[PDB]
Amino acid sequence: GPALNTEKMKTMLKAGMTVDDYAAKLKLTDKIAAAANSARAMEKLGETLKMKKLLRYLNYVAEHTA
Amino acid sequence: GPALNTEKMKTMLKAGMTVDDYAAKLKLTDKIAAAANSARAMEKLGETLKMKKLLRYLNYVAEHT
Ligand SMILES: [Br-]
Ligand SMILES: [Br-]
Ligand SMILES: [Br-]
Ligand SMILES: [Br-]
Ligand SMILES: [Br-]
Ligand SMILES: [Br-]
Ligand SMILES: [Br-]
Repeated sequence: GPALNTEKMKTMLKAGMTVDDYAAKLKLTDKIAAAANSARAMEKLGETLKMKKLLRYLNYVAEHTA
Repeated sequence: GPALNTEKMKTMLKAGMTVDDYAAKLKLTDKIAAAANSARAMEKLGETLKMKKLLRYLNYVAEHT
C-alpha cells in the first residue's frame, strides 16, 4: 500500500521492529487486547487502515523467518 | 481447550515464539493475506478463535519478556 510498502517493511525489519513493536507505534496495542475479547471491538478494529498495515507487516516478518 | 491462557502464553514466550511465529503455527498467514481486500472476509476471520488467540498473544508479548 502507499503508506506501508515492501521496501518500508524491509527497513522496519532491519531495524528489529517486532509485530508487537509496530502495533505500539500504531497505538493499537490496547485496541488489540480489547479485540481479543470482544466481537464488536474485533469487527471495528478489522475495518481500520492501522490493522491492515499491522497484518501486512506480520505476514512480511513471517515470510522473512526460517 | 483451544482458547489461550496466561501459562500457555508464558511457555510460548519462553520458547521464543514471536507473534508472527504464532500466526504461522496457527496457519493464519495465508488467511490474513486473503482477507485484506474483503470486509466480509476480514469480519469472518476476526470471528475465528484462531484470530482471537493471535491477538491475545500479541498483547501478551507486548507486555512481557
Ligand atoms: Br497503506
Ligand atoms: Br505506518
Ligand atoms: Br478500532
Ligand atoms: Br495510519
Ligand atoms: Br523476538
Ligand atoms: Br476465516
Ligand atoms: Br483466546
